[PDB]
Amino acid sequence: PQITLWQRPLVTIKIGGQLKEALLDTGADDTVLEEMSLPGKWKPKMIGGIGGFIKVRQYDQILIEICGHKAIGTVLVGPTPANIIGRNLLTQIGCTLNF
Amino acid sequence: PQITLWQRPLVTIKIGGQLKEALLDTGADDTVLEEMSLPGKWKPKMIGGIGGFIKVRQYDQILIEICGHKAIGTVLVGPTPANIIGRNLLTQIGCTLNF
Ligand SMILES: CC(C)[C@H](NC(=O)N(C)Cc1ccccn1)C(=O)N[C@@H](Cc1ccccc1)[C@H](O)[C@@H](O)[C@H](CC1CCCCC1)NC(=O)[C@@H](NC(=O)N(C)Cc1ccccn1)C(C)C
Repeated sequence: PQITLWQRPLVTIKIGGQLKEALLDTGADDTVLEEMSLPGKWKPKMIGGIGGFIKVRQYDQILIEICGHKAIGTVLVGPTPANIIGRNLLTQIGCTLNF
Repeated sequence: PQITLWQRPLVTIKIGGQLKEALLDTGADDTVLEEMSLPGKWKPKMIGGIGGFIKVRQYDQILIEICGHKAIGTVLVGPTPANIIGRNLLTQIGCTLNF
């Protein structure tokens, strides 16, 4: 679908058998989700943002279904104020910017 | 133009008579630029993001030309790690997400 930006570009995703709303974020290199229950091994990692850095858990090869499109990639889980779908997954669902 | 997301969606903008490169960021409500010289009155504001918050100067009714498209709006200036063009301006240049 085509999405205008008068409102936050939120979509529904299913990951780890759970449903969540996430922001389609072209400015983010990575995908980071709020604290949630995911299975498997993970490594410690630090990512930066507008106000500094936060520590998160890195899960690789995680399956995510974004607005009906499946994608597998790295997902970070930590103290983010909102669920963000970054470019590593946006490219997989064929998301583009147009103007 | 149409922009895929395998690389950061950077565009050239002209603001305050200066040329800068900025990120088309669908996840940002606001537009924030690294410290720069802008004329006029401004109001101290506080914005948040990953990592916490930063203090910025708020300039309203600022003329900005993004990749050839003119737009007038609020622009925040402060210790941001990168120039961000948020939805407040993306809507003005008719930018949409597609997938
Ligand atoms: C998630 C992070 C992994 C990501 N960091 C990176 O990708 N980096 C460091 C590599 C890099 C380097 C250079 C250029 C691009 N990328 C990030 O935080 N990306 C934000 C943009 C950014 C990029 C680089 C430095 C600083 C900032 C992200 O893409 C923005 O869209 C971000 C999303 C926001 C949503 C919920 C609250 C935390 C994260 N927007 C902002 O930080 C923005 N904040 C808001 O818009 N807020 C707080 C309102 C809001 C609430 C809820 C939903 C949407 N907006 C600031 C005013 C700039």
